[PDB]
Formats: sequence, structure tokens, C-alpha cells
Amino acid sequence: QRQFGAMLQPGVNKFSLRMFGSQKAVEREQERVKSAGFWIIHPYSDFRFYWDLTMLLLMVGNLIIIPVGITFFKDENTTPWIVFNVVSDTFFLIDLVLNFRTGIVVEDNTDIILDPRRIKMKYLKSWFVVDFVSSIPLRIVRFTKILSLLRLLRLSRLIRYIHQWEEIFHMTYDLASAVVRIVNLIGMMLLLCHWDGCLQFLVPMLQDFPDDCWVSLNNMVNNSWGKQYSYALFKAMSHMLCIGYGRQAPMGMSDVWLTMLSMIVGATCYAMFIGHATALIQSLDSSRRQYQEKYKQVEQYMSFHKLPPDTRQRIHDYYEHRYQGKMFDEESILGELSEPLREEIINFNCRKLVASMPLFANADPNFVTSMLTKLRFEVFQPGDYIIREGTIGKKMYFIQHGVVSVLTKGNKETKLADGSYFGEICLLTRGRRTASVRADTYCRLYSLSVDNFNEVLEEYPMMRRAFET
Amino acid sequence: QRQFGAMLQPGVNKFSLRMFGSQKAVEREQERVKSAGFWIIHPYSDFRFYWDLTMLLLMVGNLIIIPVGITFFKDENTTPWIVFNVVSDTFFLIDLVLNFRTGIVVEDNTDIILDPRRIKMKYLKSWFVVDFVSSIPLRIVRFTKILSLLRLLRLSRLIRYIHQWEEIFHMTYDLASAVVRIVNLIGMMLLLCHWDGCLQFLVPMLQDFPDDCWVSLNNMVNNSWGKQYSYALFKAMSHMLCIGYGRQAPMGMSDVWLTMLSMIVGATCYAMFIGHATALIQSLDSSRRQYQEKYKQVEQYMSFHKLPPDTRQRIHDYYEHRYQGKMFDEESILGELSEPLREEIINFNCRKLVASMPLFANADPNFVTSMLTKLRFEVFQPGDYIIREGTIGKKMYFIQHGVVSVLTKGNKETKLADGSYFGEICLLTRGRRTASVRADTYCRLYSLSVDNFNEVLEEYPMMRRAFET
Amino acid sequence: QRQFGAMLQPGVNKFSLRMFGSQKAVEREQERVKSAGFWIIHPYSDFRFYWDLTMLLLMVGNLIIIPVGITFFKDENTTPWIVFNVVSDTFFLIDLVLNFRTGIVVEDNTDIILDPRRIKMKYLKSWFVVDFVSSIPLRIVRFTKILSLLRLLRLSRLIRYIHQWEEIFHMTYDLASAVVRIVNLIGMMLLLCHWDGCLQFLVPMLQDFPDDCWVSLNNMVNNSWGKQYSYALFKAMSHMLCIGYGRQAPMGMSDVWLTMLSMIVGATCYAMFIGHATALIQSLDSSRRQYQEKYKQVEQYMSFHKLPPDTRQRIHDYYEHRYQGKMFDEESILGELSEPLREEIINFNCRKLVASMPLFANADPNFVTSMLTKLRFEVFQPGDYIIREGTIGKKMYFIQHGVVSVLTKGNKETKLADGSYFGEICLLTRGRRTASVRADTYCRLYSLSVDNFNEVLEEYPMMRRAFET
Amino acid sequence: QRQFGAMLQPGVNKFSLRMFGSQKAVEREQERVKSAGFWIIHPYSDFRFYWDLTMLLLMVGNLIIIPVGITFFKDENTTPWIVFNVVSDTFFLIDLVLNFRTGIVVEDNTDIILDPRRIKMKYLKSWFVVDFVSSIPLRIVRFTKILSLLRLLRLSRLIRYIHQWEEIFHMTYDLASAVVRIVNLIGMMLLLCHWDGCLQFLVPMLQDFPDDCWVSLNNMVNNSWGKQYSYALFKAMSHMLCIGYGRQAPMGMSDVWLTMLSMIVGATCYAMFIGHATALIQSLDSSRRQYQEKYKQVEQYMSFHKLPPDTRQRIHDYYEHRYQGKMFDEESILGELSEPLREEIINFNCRKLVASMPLFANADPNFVTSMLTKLRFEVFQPGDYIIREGTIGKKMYFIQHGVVSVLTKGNKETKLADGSYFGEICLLTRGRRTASVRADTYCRLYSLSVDNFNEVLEEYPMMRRAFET
Repeated sequence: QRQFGAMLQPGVNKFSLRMFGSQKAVEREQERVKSAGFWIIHPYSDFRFYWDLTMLLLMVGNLIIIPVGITFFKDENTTPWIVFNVVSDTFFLIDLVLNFRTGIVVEDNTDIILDPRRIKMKYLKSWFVVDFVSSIPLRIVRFTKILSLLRLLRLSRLIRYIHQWEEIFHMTYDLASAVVRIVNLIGMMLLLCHWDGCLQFLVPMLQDFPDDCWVSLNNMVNNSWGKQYSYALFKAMSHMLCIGYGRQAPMGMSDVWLTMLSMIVGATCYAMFIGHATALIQSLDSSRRQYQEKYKQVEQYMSFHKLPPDTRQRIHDYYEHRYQGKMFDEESILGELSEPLREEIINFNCRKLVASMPLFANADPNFVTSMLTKLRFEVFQPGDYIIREGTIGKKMYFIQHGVVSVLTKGNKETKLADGSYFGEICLLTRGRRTASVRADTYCRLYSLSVDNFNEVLEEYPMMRRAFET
Repeated sequence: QRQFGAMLQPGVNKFSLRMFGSQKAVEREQERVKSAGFWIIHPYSDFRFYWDLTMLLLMVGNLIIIPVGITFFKDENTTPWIVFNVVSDTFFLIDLVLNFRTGIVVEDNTDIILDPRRIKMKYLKSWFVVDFVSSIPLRIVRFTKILSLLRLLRLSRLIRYIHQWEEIFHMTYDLASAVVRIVNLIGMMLLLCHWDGCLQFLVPMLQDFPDDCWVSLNNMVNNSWGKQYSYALFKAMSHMLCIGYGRQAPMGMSDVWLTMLSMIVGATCYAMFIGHATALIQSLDSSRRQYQEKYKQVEQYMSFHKLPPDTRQRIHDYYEHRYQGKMFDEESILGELSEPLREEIINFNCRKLVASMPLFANADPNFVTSMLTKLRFEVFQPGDYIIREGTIGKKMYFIQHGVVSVLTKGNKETKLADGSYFGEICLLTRGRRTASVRADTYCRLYSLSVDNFNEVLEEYPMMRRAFET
Repeated sequence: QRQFGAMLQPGVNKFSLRMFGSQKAVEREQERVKSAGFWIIHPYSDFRFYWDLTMLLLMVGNLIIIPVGITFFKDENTTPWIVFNVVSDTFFLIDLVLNFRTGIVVEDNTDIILDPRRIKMKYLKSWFVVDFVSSIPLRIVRFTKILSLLRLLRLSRLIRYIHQWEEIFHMTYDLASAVVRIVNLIGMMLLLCHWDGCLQFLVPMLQDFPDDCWVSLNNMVNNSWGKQYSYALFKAMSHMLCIGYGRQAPMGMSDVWLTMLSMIVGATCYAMFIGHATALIQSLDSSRRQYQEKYKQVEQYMSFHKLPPDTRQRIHDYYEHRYQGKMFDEESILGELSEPLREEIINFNCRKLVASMPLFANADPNFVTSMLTKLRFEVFQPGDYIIREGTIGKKMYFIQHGVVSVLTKGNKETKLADGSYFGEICLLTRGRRTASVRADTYCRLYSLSVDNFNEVLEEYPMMRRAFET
Repeated sequence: QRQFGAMLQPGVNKFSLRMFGSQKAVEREQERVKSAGFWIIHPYSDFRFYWDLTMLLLMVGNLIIIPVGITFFKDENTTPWIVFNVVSDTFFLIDLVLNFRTGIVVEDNTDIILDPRRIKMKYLKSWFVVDFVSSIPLRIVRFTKILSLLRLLRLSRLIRYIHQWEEIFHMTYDLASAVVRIVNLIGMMLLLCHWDGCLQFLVPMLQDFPDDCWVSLNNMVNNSWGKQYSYALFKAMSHMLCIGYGRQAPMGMSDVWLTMLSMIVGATCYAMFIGHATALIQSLDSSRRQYQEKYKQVEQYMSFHKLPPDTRQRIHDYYEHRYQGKMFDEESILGELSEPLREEIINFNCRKLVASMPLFANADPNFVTSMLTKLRFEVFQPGDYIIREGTIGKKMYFIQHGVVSVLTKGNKETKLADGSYFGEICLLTRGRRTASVRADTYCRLYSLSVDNFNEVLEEYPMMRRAFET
């Protein structure tokens, strides 16, 4: 009660700011959960996180410790074992009454913390039967046996909790988290091998070590419980990895049928793990694969029409100088974003260089921020004539990179670079072009067509009337 | 004839309601099949289903029982065998005359049950030659041998029936049916191993057990027919799983060539099964993989233009708060649906909150149900200015979730939440905005633009005339 | 010269009609090739086909026969061998002068047969150097050795010819041709195993059988050339399939390094074959996989908005009753076809039922064949109100299947089926609907909207003027 | 200083012309780097390339030589070893001061060479800590040990340099570079096997060869360092390839745990390499796979509507005569190109045949070069009526290939081929067509619709006014 209540709120500094955005919303959420019910626990809290971590580190320890103690220890020595059982049972029993006061995430953004009445109404018909049935520690003797067998369904519980924490933590991978995921799956396969090896030692022990089993043939009848277990894990690992039998082929019928069961189960589990890990690795470089497919389609197109190899080389260069080996499309990406995001990106890219035009300075910021929505991004190669003489002028350009040489008859050479705006005369009248610019380097330009500018100027009458004046 | 005729109709309570929709159509279909022909059987019936199940459980039993009796039983004891043969032959013969009176599914919705004349006209040139040829029980002696060999083509028959029932049952998978499909394929591979093991015992038996074969080397010459068969299945399973030879490498030429045939066939069959099962598992989470690819393309786009890490973090959050880790698109989905479905979904999402606007109450339901077709669904983040001062008003918003704080100069703070409609003034006149709202939580809004509302109001003149008045 | 000239033309009855379309074009092509040059051979002929088949069946026989005769026959007995060599050499030499008079397929439709001058101009700088260099049968002695080694580059020649015939034969697979392709690749892998096994017998023979090799350990020193070769193929097959060593692990350094080379090469070749065969099998059911992905996206969409389970069940049924478990899109398919194809398909689907409208009979066929371009195909479920009272009429419908019950106040029930056109009154005036039809079965309808009909009637003034009158 | 300064510039004749385009830009870039800083080195130079190649060929030699000298040489004979160490250390130390004067590629096109101040500002917080820490040659003794261990992090350095050179060299694959990539990955896996085999000899050597290890069992205790190493590589290769244990199963606990570690690591590494190589091979024929999927969707569409087999055969032919077995789309490809590229391709395809029209000769080149943007490419089959009598004329055609027979009532037969323009009369007036042409071969036509021509003629008033006159 001293420091305990403060751990009930969503206090994660890094996790909750990522999930809620603003600290005012985080403080507000804590106040709402505190003021709402009798005394409730939030599922974005530090306390729920450490409690779930303790439950996972208990269940993994049970899954390791149980099948070694079933078959390997000749002397039961129940005392320490029964103490271990009771601690796990009281942890599940403390948890059973804890999972009735926690908010349930109906949606990722906001969850409901109204009262335990709603929470129990979902929790009952959601999982209460299997959780309570596994949670408790000749009909009565049969129930004792059934209760022992039923408590095995707890495993499923960890699966739900892992999946909840994993998804709310990390859902779009990078290289490092993919490596962590692969190491987790290799640990799970090793756990399956551990259970399998204990079973393959257990079954010849229940028949009291006949002469056909592998324990009697290998002279490992009486030896240290570490050596027997290690050899059993080896045999189960070799059946999984399909590198062979442990030492000799099965010679008794119990060993033959156990080996066939272990072979089928282990080989199917391994070769279905590795396909998942291969898809997990190959899902990192998806953009480069999309670029290669697009280039293959372009290559087929050039082969269909029999272009000369000069044109094909130019097309190959142009693509390598635009997508840069990775495929994307700004159009759909800027159409999927909301309005302040698409405002900020367009503003950051083009605001500084578009404010340098002296016709753009004194205008209202609404006018220029509506003009910012019509800029097209283009790439020109060395030697391409952007403008040619006698052509009707239709769009203007702003340099974003590169150098551009202007060719005039009188003035024999003129250079522009570092973001230079040209072809500006086409915005105020219609007629033939008077010069011709040529790219000298791979120049990225931002284009503004006259049709789009005309529509914007029509939309703001005061701007258009000022232009008339 | 007592209860028999009622089983001829499509009486499945769960299956036929799924297939036909309305019970009036189910009763009508049964009446039509009953009244149409002489005496016909429907292929959506209970009777056809149990008959096909009995045929499958007979053919699987034949496929298991035949190659054990060919090679393993030293004493033929034909009597019980010949009785078993005759029961299978009369089942195929009862079936041969049954498959002339069943409706044929030309299409999934409705099938034709007009007369046996049409059914025989398809059935003859469709499968009657192979079905009748397998269906019957020195030229005459050669025919006896050919008839024995030909009856083997019946296997194909089960393939057609399984495929028909499987497809008309379940065609879009979940996790559980995928697990059932994988267990079925493992059973088929085990069947192939069973045939292979019986063959590998049969071929050294026909040469009367020479000293080079594996039966004579392993001292399994005279032993129980269970031990020999089990070891043979083991050897065939080890050749399939490629974990090694059964015990020692082949030492005779018959064993060498049999082992090479079994190796090639088994390894190709296994490694072509496992690729199918991997694709079957990976086809469950397709939406999450589509989301990861879209995010990778977005990441490449942010790297191409060198945005600051603040903007990149906002873009990462915005996507995690919109698609929720799974990729979809409402546009094409609502364009692929028919008219009452797309009516019902739009009505359920927006009808309750759009009826709260006091301008929407007294209007005709045609007007509001045509207004319901222009609502766009948007997501705004904490801190994003939805409206800013001095901006021309162009769309209104209805809260579907979250809180929104209105900022006014005089009234220092105003809150809206639980589905609150604001920016309503822009529908009735054009001019600068007078306040500025700011999101406080991740708010889902439904937007209605003035252009769409203007088009609707033009379409209903009486509504527009009422607005004028 | 008697029957010989007639085999020079493209005489394939099945292949050339598939490739050229019309028999007049086939006769014309033969006349053009006959009349064009001195005396030329067409590469769509029967003669070129049988000649290429003979060349392939010679080169495969050489690839099998050579490495058995290099290492297995103790007595060279050159005589028959040298005769075999000379027949293969004169076949390549007859072919060298034959590949100067055959037309070259610059494009699949029409090839050039103008003169040998153009053909030699491509053939020289295309492949003449490697073909002629492999085609011929101390510097002179070194050349004899180099000529022996160079003639090995002929293998490549078969690769070009196989690829040409395979592609011009079959390029879009079915199940059977996929099975043929897989059997071909298994034959190629068996060929590689054959060469590998002969090498693994050759290398311990060149050292004159030391005590560490597998031939001396297994006591196969002097034995029949069939037994040695069979065991060598077995060892190479076990190294490829990775099922183990042939019998014992390598004990000499020559065997160790040979086994490591054979292991790496064989395992990489096998596991790169099987991925190709898995992709080849999985490329048959692509439409069903596209349907499953679309359904998964739809399921995510229904989960995002929390619809009741009634609506979700209706959406699940509607999709299963429209795409029928396989995904396609008529739009892009009918936009990719040329004009007589898209004319024929639309005409076959809708001409018979659209001619039954008595307003459509007496009109010009241009008018109705332009009306045929505006029909939309829809599917309605049991219980969906197609029309409701008081709604403004906007489109008419033609039944293509199913029954539809019309509900009127006076006339209590009216049925339509077998292709019945209703809602026809909306084409001639605007106003509220007067009845309401309801689907009783899963009915496929063809819809015609008033906007499209109005545009067509405007396009034909005489039709529109007749309607006015 | 004599020839040394000239190697500092981007002097690659083949690489730098590919990267910069024009030789004037290459000369200009060299002048800019020379004139800019104190004395700097460009990362597109010959010198940087040879220096990085020398560094890679040193680090690979270190990775091979180190773990043979750790465990295999009984006599240390430090002298030559310590000399080898010092040469590698002084190479890393010469490099440490060299990587402070090289330009850093912020973008692929142009990099910054302004001053070492910016370069050090990126290089410090980018990699200077790990590079300098690995670059140098009881706390002091512990540091000596830590320095030995830390210098192992240099490996990473080669990974960055390889990735930079690989990407700036080759990014879209062909067959040959894919084969080179696969051979590189097999070399990397062999390197891992080399380290693994040295470890499996090292661990039984540190325990001074007990009787359970494989070295003592196989009698390889004292033998040549080539035989021991070769057998160790064999055992590591067999654990990777999962073909079995080297000779006998592990019999001591050290061997058992080493074999389990080596099994898991090697099998996971191999089966994750082979999936990458399979995806790398299958990414070459992507266009043919896209064509097969499109054809499967078309086949489903023909099966949904029950067309006769004549129509299906025509659809199958038409597709095989248009995409030619490989899938592409000109639309998006010509929409992704910049303006001079899309000018050049359209001009090369259609300029020569469109200039033959005598109405197109005397016009201004702007008019025809704007007409060139409206040509649609179509394919017609034998027997398809392109025009039929009594139909309103709407588009004209230019032959690009094939023969076309014109049918007239008076003139009984008229042929056109070799690029013949017909239907020209529809451009100057509206009315019924007067003849009907029929394709005789698979003819590729270029179509020009009247609507597009009318829009162009409206755009150029002088052309339209001339047509009026």
C-alpha cells in the first residue's frame, strides 16, 4: 500500500508514451482507472508485466523439471518436490483471483476498466472453465488422477500471455528482432527434444531394462543420471535432425515403434520450423525483390519491340538512378497518410526552396500551402534536353540538385545549380520557348505545370485579381 | 420405403441451410426433385453422404488389407479372403447401378435432376468405361488376369469422390482444418510406406530367401508375421525420411536396385509433401505479411528524402495506429459487395451517430441513406491540429471515438467526446474558420466533405428547396 | 527428291495450324519459302523436327556411353568404339552444313527465309565458332588432345535445341505436362549420378587399387562390370540423397576428398532441384490462393469494425456464392482482349435473353450491339430486397438464373424466373417505384443502369427520335 | 607523388562513365575533389578500390590462417607468426589513418568531399570506436588479453566494405552473377566448416587425448597435420550436410556435447542457406510466372460462364500471340519514364511509318510529335473482321506487320501489307463504312481513334484552320 498503488497505473516511461502519444493522455488514463472502479489493475502497467514475466519463468521451469523427475530419479524423495508443487499451485491460485480485476483489451488504443462485472462477463465464457480446472491442486481417486491430468492444460495459458505481450511489443521486424525470434524457436524445438529424450529413457525403464533395449546394449544400465539423460537427448536430437540413429538400429519392437513415432514427429516438426524461419528471413528485403521483378518486366518490354542497345542502356541507367535498387511509390504512400503528416512532409521537402521565388514571398500562406500540393518530382539524365526552342511552354522547374546549363544564342553559356528556378515565364503567358536548357549531371527537379497553377490561382480570387492588376 | 424415401431429399439441417440459404428454398428443392423424375437421388442428401462414406471406408480397408495378404500369409486359406473379395465386388456392383440415378452438379448452386437420360448422357462419356471395367468381378484366362489387373483403377474413383465432398464442405481454411489436412497427408505418406515395406519383403521371398538378402542376414527367416512386417515398415520409413538404411547397407544386387528405387521415390515424395505443408501453414497469416511489405516500402520512401527522425517516428506510430499490424483496404471490399450488404454495413457503423444531428432527423430516409454513402474514415494523432484559424472550411467531422479539445479565445477550453459533431457551420456557408480543435487521444473520425453534401442536396430538390426556405 | 521436297515445308497438321491459324496462311507460307531462296529448310517443318530428335537421341547416348567406356572396360577393343565415334562425328559434320540453310526465328510469328546470306550473317557471330570447333574430328599432338577436350562443348548445343523445341511446344502448364517436366528433371539428376559413380570408380583404378579404397575393402576387386558399376551408382546416389555413405566411412585421403567433393555438389544439386519442383507444383492452383488471401483481408476488415455475427455470416456466404472458391476479375480480362473476342463473349452470354425484350426486336443491330456493352453482372441472396417501395428507379434487371417473387398489394404474389426482365418502367420516366421484388434463390442478374442507356440512346439520334415519336 | 596523385580521382573508364554518365561530369568531379580540400581521396577511385581489395585479401587470409595455427602446430615457432601478425596490424593501422580522408557516400549520385571536419564528424559516431579498438596491436595483463579478444571485431569491418562495393557494382542480377553469388555463399559455408573442424580437433587436444575421443579411437594420435585436419573437416562437413557421423557415434561426453552443438548450428546454417539460394534462382523467371497466373485466372473466368470450346481455343491462341509467354504492361512502364526516354521510344517505333501519310508530311513537327502520343497497339487474328459494312467509322489503322485483305463488291480482292494505312476517311467526316477488311495473318496494328485526333487538331488551331481551308 506504500509504493504498491503507484505500480498499478500505466507507468512505463518508454512503452506507454509509444502507445498513448502524449503525457497528458497518460496521466489522464491513470486518473480514469484509479477513479473508476473499486480497486483495479491496468494491463499496460509495470505490475502486470512483472507478474506475467514471473508466471512465464515459472511455467518454463515446470516444463523442464517435470519429465526429469518422472523417470530419472530412482528415489522419489517427494519432500522438496511436493514443496515445489505447492508453490506452483499457490502461484496459479493467487493468479486465478488476480485475473478477475484486470482490464481487457477489446481494442489496442483504449480498453475498458469500468467494473469487475463486465470483466467477469467476458472472462467466464472466455476462459474461466479451463483456467479454474487447471488451477486447483473410487470416483474421488479417479478425480485425483483426472485433476493431475487436467492441470496439464495450463500450458495453453502461457501461449495466450506470450502472444499478447509479443504483439503489443513488436510487430514489424528488423534484423535483430528476427534473430531473437529464430533463437526462440530453436529453444522451443530443443524443449521438444528434451521431452522426447526423457520418454525414450522412460519406456525401457518401465519394462525393467530388457536385453533388446539400447540401454542394456550400450552398457549404460547403472551410470550417472547426467550421462544417461545426455545420451537420451542425443538420440532424440539425431532423430529430429535425421542425421541417423544414436549408435545402432532399433533391435526390439518397443524401440522400433518408439523410433518410428519419434522419427515422424521430429522430422515433420523440424522441416516445418525451417520453412517458417526461411520466410521470416526473406521478408526483410522485400523492396529489392519488387524492384528486380519490375526491371524484369521492363526488360521483356524492350525485347518485345526490338529497340537498339543505346536506348536499352539509357533505360537501364535511368532506373538505377531513380529507385536506387529499391522499389517504392510516393503516390499511394502520400494518399494513405492523414492531413498533418502529408502537410509536414511536403513542407519539409519543398518550403525552403519554393519561398525563394519573389512572386511567392508576399502572398498569403494559404496560397503557397495550396500551391505546395501540385509539385511533381522528376529525374533528368546528362544530355537530355529539358526545353527545346520553338516548343510551347507548359511547366516550370525548381532545381533540387545538380547543375543545368542554359543555351542562348547571344549569351553563349549560362549555368544554374544549388536550387535554381527557370521556365518561370510560362506561368504568365502562352507562346514559343526562347531558350533550351540541358542537364549536365543527374538532376532532381520539382515541376509545376501551368494547368495546376491556373486552377489554384482561380481558387484564390484575390491572388488572381492581384496578378491581373 | 418406410423411412427410406425421406432420406433421399437434401435433409442436412446444417449443410443445406448453408448451401441454399432459406428453408423455403430447401423445402422447394426437395419437392422439385421428388416430383421431377421416376425415382431419383439428390447429391446433397444424407443418403448419398453415408453411401460415399461407406465406399471410402471400404476402399481404404482394401488398400491396407491387399498387400499384407499377397506376401505375408504362407497359408492362403482363401475362404475368408474370397468372402471379403465378393463383398467388395458386390458393393462396387450395387454402386455401379446407383451412380446412374444421382443428380450431377453442373454448378454448385443448382444441379439438374430432370431425368436419367441426361445423367446417363454425361455419365457415359464421363467415366462409365473405367468404372464398369473396374466394377466387374487361353484368351479367357488372360482376361481373368487382365480383369484382376484392371480392377486396380478403382483407386481413382475414391479420388473423385473425396475431392467432391472436401470442396463442397470446406474451401477457406482456418488453423484447425489446416491441421486436419496435414494429418491426412501424413496418413497418405504412411500408406505409401506400408506398400513399400510389403514390397521389400515380397521380392526376397519370391527368390526363396538367398544369403545376401536382409532377411537372411538379420536372422528373421522364420519369425512372427508382426515382427517381419514391422521391420519392413521401419526400413521403408527410413528410406523415405532419409535417416539411413534399416541396419546394414544393401549387399545383394536385388537389394541394391530395390533400395535405389525406394530411395528416389520416397525422398521425392516426402520433400514434395513438406513444401506443400509449408505453403499451407504460411497461407494463414497473409495480411500481416502484406502489412510488413507495405511498411518496408514506406521506410525506403522516408530514407530516399532524408526526413528528420521526429517525422519518421510519427509515420511509424500512425501506421501502427491505423492498420493495427494487419493490412486491408475498405474501398475495394465495399466495391465488391452487393447492394444490401453494403447498405447494412454502412448503416450499422454510422446510422446511430448520424441521426443525432438535428438537421438529419426530420428529413426523408432516402436523403439520409444517400448521405450515408459519402462518409470517409480518418484517424488523428495527439497534437495534430484538425482545424486552424483563418482556414477556409471544407469538411465536417463526427466523433466515433476519443476526446477533442476546442480552443477559443474567450472560452478558454471546451471538450467534446463520445461522438460529437463539429465544423457543422461549413455546410451552410463559405468563409474563414472561427476556432481550432486539437486531438487529445487517438481519435477515429468520420468526415463529410462539402462537395459530396452539395451533390446530394442538388439530387434531392425538395431537401435543397427546404434548406433555401 | 521424290518425297523429300514435300517434307521441307511446315507440314505439321496439328502444330502449324496452332501456330499460323488459317490453312491459307500455311499454304502461303510454304509457297513463300519454296519460291524465295535457292533451296532452304523451314524450322517449323517435319524434317527439322525429326532431325533435331535424332540429334538429341544421339547426344544422350554419347553422354551415357562415354564414361562407362573410359573406366570400366579393361580391354579397349577400340574397333566398335572407333566406329561409334566416327558415326557421331559425321552426324555433327552433316549437321554443321545443315545449320547454314535453316530459317532463324527472329520472332515467333514470322521468320526470315530470304537467303543464306542473312542466315550466315547471324549464325557466324551467334554460334559458328563453338559449333565448328566441336564439330571437327608436339603442337599437333597437343591440338589432338585439345580437339578431344574441346569437342566436349557440344553438350551446350543440345541445350539450345531442347529449349527452342520445348518453348515452341508448351509454355503454359497443366497437371500432366508438369509431371512430365518433373520426370525429365529426375532423369537429369540420375545422369549426374551416373557420371559421379563412374568417377568414383575411376579414381581408385588409376592408383591400381590400394588397400584403403572402398573397392579393396569390400572385396569387389575382380567382379562383373555390372556389379561394380551398380555399387558405384549406389554410392553416388547415397551421397546425393544424403542418406549416408555407401557402406563404411572413407578411410583413405583420396576417398575422403572425393567424398567431400561429391557430397557438396550432390546435395546442392538435389536441394536446388526440389525447390524448383515445389514451385512448379504450387504454380497450378494460383487462383485458389488468391481467393484465400482476399478472404483473409475481408475477415480483418470485419474484425476492425465489430460487426455482429449475422452480417459476418452473410458476407462469408456471399463470397462463397460469387467467386466459387477461385479468384478472377472480368473487368481487366475483358479489357485485355481484342474487339472480336470481346464481341463474341458478350454476345454469347447476353444476346439470346436480351432479344426477348419487345423494345429490342425491331431496332438496328448496331443499337443493340452497342447496348450489349453496358450490362453489369450481379448476384443476389435469398431475402435481399432488390427494389423497395418509394425508392427512385435507377436500373433494370434481366434474370439469368433463379426465381424472383414480386410483391404487390392487390395481386398478393407474382413469380418470375427462367430469364425474366423487370423494372423496365424506369427506362422511360423518373419517379417512385411501385412494387418490390425479393429474391427466393441465389439469383444471377444482368443489370442495365439508366445513365448508360441514356448515353447510348443519345448516341443513336434515330433511335432516340423514334422513342420521342 | 609522380603517378600517385592521378590515381586519387575517379579514373575508372567503365565504372565512372556508368555512374556519372558524361565525361565532362567525370572531369568536373575530379577537378572539384582536387580543388576542394587539403588532400583527399575519392571513394569512386582506382586507389580506394585496390586498397579495399588488398584489405579483403588480407582478412580472408587471417581468417583461414589463425585457427590452424592455434591448435594444429605443436611447435609454436612464433617468429614467422609474429612477423605475420605485425604486418596485419600495421595494415590496419595504416588504414585507420586512411579512413579519415575519404569521401562518404551520403547519396549514390554525389558525395561530399568538403573537408575532413565533416568526414570525421560522421566517422567518429559512426564507427571510430570499434575500428580503433580493433586497430591497436594485473590490469595491464587483462587488457593484453582483452585487446587480443577485441581485435576479433574487425571481421565486421570487411562486411561493411564488401556490402558497399557489391551494391555499387551489381544490383539487378542475371544468370551469371547469380551463379557467382551462389559460389560465394558456398565458400562462406566452407569457411564455417573449416573453423568447426579445427574446434573439434582442438577440444580433445586440450584434454590430452583421452581414450573416449575420436582421435584415440581412430588411431590418428600421431599422424601428419594434413591427415588430422582433413578428417576433422570431413567430420564437420558431415555434421553440416547431415549425412551422418564421421565414422562412429560419439562415445565420450565432450564429444557428445560438441556433436550436438555442431549439429544444431551446422544444420540450421545449411538449410537457411539453401532457401536463400532457391529464392535467388527463382527470382530470374518472374515474368513467365506472372503470365501463368494471369492465364489461370482467365481459364477460371471461361469456366465460370460456360463458353463453347471454340471460343476458349481462340482466347488461348490470342494470349499466346500477344504476351508471347512473358507478362508485361507498356502503360505503367511508359508512365514511369521521363520525357526524353518516352519521346525516343515512341519515335523509334512509329515515326518512320507515320511519316508516310501524305497529310502528315508538310505539318509542323510539333503537331506530329503530339499525334505520336495517341497510338494504341493492337493484335488481330486470322478471320477477324476489323471493319464491317454499315458500321460507323471511329478509328484508323497503320499496319506494322502482316497482310490484310480488303473486300469490296466491285473490286473483288485488294491486298495491303508492309505497313499500309487504311480507314483514313473516318478522320475527315462521320458516316457508315464502305468496305470491310479481314486479317489474313497475325497482324500487329497501330490504331488512332478519332476522339484523340480531334483533341490534338483542336489544340493546334493553325493545323485545324488549314484543314478547314
